[PDB]
Amino acid sequence: KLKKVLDKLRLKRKDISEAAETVNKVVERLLRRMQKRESEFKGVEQLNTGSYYEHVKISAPNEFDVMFKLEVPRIELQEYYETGAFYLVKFNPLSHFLVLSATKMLSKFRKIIKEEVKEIKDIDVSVEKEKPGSPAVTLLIRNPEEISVDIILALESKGSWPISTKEGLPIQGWLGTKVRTNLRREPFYLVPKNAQGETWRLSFSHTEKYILNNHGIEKTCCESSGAKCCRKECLKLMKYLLEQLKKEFQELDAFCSYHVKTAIFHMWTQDPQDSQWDPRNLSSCFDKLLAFFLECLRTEKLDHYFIPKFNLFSQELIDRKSKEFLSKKIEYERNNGFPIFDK
Amino acid sequence: KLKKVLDKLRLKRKDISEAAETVNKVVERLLRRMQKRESEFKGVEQLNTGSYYEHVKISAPNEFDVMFKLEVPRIELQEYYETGAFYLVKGNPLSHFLEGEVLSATKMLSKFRKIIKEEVKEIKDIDVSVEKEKPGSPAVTLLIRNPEEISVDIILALESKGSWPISTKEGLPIQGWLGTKVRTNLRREPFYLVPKNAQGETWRLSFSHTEKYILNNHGIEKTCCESSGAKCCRKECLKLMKYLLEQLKKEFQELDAFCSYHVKTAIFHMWTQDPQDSQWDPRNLSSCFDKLLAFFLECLRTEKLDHYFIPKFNLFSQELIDRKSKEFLSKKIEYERNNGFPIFDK
DNA sequence: ATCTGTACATGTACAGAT
DNA sequence: ATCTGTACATGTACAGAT
DNA sequence: ATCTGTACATGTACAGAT
DNA sequence: ATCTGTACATGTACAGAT
Ligand SMILES: Nc1ncnc2c1ncn2[C@@H]1O[C@H](COP(=O)(O)O[C@@H]2[C@H](O)[C@@H](COP(=O)(O)OP(=O)(O)OP(=O)(O)O)O[C@H]2n2cnc3c(=O)[nH]cnc32)[C@@H](O)[C@H]1O
Ligand SMILES: Nc1ncnc2c1ncn2[C@@H]1O[C@H](COP(=O)(O)OP(=O)(O)OP(=O)(O)O)[C@@H](O)[C@H]1O
Ligand SMILES: [Mg+2]
Ligand SMILES: [Mg+2]
Ligand SMILES: [Zn+2]
Ligand SMILES: [Zn+2]
Repeated sequence: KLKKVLDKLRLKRKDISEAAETVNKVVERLLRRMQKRESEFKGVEQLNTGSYYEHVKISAPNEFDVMFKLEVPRIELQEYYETGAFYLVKFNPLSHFLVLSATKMLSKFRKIIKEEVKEIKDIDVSVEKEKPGSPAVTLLIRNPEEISVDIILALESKGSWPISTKEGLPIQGWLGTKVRTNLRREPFYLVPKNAQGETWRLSFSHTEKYILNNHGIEKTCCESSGAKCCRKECLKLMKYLLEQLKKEFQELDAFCSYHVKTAIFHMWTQDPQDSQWDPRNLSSCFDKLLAFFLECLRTEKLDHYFIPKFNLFSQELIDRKSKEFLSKKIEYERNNGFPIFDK
Repeated sequence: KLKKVLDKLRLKRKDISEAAETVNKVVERLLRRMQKRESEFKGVEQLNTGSYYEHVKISAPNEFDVMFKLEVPRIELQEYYETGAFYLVKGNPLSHFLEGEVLSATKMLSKFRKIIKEEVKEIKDIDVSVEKEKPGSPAVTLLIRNPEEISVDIILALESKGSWPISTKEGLPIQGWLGTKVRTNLRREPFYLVPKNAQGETWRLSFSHTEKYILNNHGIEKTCCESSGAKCCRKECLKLMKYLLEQLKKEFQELDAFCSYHVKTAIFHMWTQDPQDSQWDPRNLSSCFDKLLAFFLECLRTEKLDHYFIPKFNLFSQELIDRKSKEFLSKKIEYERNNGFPIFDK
């Protein structure tokens, strides 16, 4: 049943092969351009992020997320109000972008990508119209199949993480205190998402990647000499329910996969043992994930896993009407064996 | 009962504090002297190894082990007669130690030793001499009188960043215990060659750095022994075994062939045999220690104790230790085992 | 003026002491 | 139970060198 | 600085065994 | 139906060469 949905959602080895080679062709060429041209983004290094690289992509290999991280010689951050996740960057190449303005830096970035994309004759690839706010430059590829690639510009800072994350990332009873201390020794990132035009947002896409691939309390969880768990299959099922519901109801435009990602990070923290995620219990795991997500909706409360004061379900960001709509549609599919999965 | 031996074995913070103060002064001075003039060992880097940095040093903080490791490219190893553990290494500053292509180990260790002895001669804050050279030892031992006697093994080590030698391919069998990602990463760490002998140009593989990692990341659960996880008795068992051997080794010179590396190796195998943290519950410390003794006894009797990292190397082979010596320790361990461990009260 | 090997500065797991 | 010294990892400053 | 080579993780695909 | 074993595929860390 739920197994059979997971069979349907599984990407195909050939589809992975074909899509990956076209995306890699494009992304390498853009990344060359930022380097072997004396631009403000020389030094930018590639970091792959998102569900395709976390092995939780469903249905088709048709969406890829790539960070072009750029190391910045220190530091000065100022928190935008007390939102937790938005910051003004203050303090050379980047002199053309002044306070370091996200909009002006993104526009140059965007302008380089668009130029280099006009110079692609090998692949059918366009630049999607800019979505205000959003930190991404989105490529639309078409080797028959439609594939979209998000090129995310990011700042890399090696200093300690901002104070708003001090109580974040609570993996101590799950992944433990050494894993946490080491993760927090990694750099943190800032992306040019706005709010207004000078604000950057914290990104922890590199930390979420590690956690998805290091998700057990036992070191052998999901390894060739360990037990398989069903944590990723539960994420996929929950991502699938929201994709089907969003595709049908335009009332759900304000929800996104990151809401599902954040909720299941919390669930994993509350149920740390690998046995609470035994494959033979895929049903009650998916069901307890649903119950948790409904508790989040009912209480209009879903805190950023790394930034606890930042409520992703705050009234300011999603209306109570949108949440009660989602809770009714979800409770429905739940109590009727998920008809939506058969579409 | 066994909880009380461990209390006796526990180090005292005051002793730790005074001992580490002097040791760090001396070591830092030797390391800085290695970085000066036209010194061949310039670039050498420091790596603290051994039981003190693993937190399984027992009774007193009176024996420290430090590698002075030196990176070298080129590599070109040649295994010494299928033994698994011993190798030949084939304006370069190490030029003075070549014997045509081949890096002589005793030549390097002499020049290393001459430098340490000179630096100890100029030390006047601390009472420290250099111990007479021991055959079959890559160390330059310092004896410090801190009033208290404290020895320091300065181990000279070559560092190589290439893949580990073929003889370790089937070694380090942690896949069911610490798992395969940890194994892959560990084997991406460099490996080390110390000048232990066999003749003056043979080096021995060293994995002190890997053993130090394993000692401090020893559980199947990532939270083993952490402040939000369960305590285990894996290190408490190793301590008790170190102590049984130490007590016995200082009464019976029938046991000079045996060393604490033997008990360290047997227990890496026990930790592989019994991966789960539940097989090392603190409340089953008697039975845990007991199975470890059973295991060590079988190794003595079958004379077989494979190097944890180099499987074809048998530390209990007949060419290394007599049947005589192994049977003598089998009786003495069996005796302690079945009479309440009277040696613990000495 | 800039560069850099060295050593300070920061943070925290570990485990002994209270 | 909390307090606390040592070890160790990684970031950063700077006297002396270029 | 840039790039290739190497190893093995995480996947998919499928047949023979259970 | 599920487990095991082998082939097949891409992603990623980093040593060594240039
Ligand atoms: N912080 C970020 N780090 C890296 N990439 C980011 C980040 N924030 C945004 N992006 C990328 O920009 C596009 C638009 O961003 P929005 O913030 O406007 O909306 C996000 C998006 O609509 C959705 C999920 O996107 P994603 O592709 O990352 O999903 P996935 O995990 O790879 O799985 P699937 O593709 O299979 O669904 O969630 C929104 N969102 C809100 N906050 C965050 C966040 O903190 N991190 C990531 N996404 C967030 C996006 O397409 C995104 O790629
Ligand atoms: N025979 C050996 N073969 C391989 N490695 C060895 C051998 N003897 C010692 N070593 C390595 O050198 C380290 C130091 O050895 P040493 O004899 O000081 O033991 P230890 O583990 O430090 O314990 P203790 O000092 O309490 O006896 C060991 O931890 C091990 O990594
Ligand atoms: Mg995505
Ligand atoms: Mg020692
Ligand atoms: Zn798992
Ligand atoms: Zn433990």
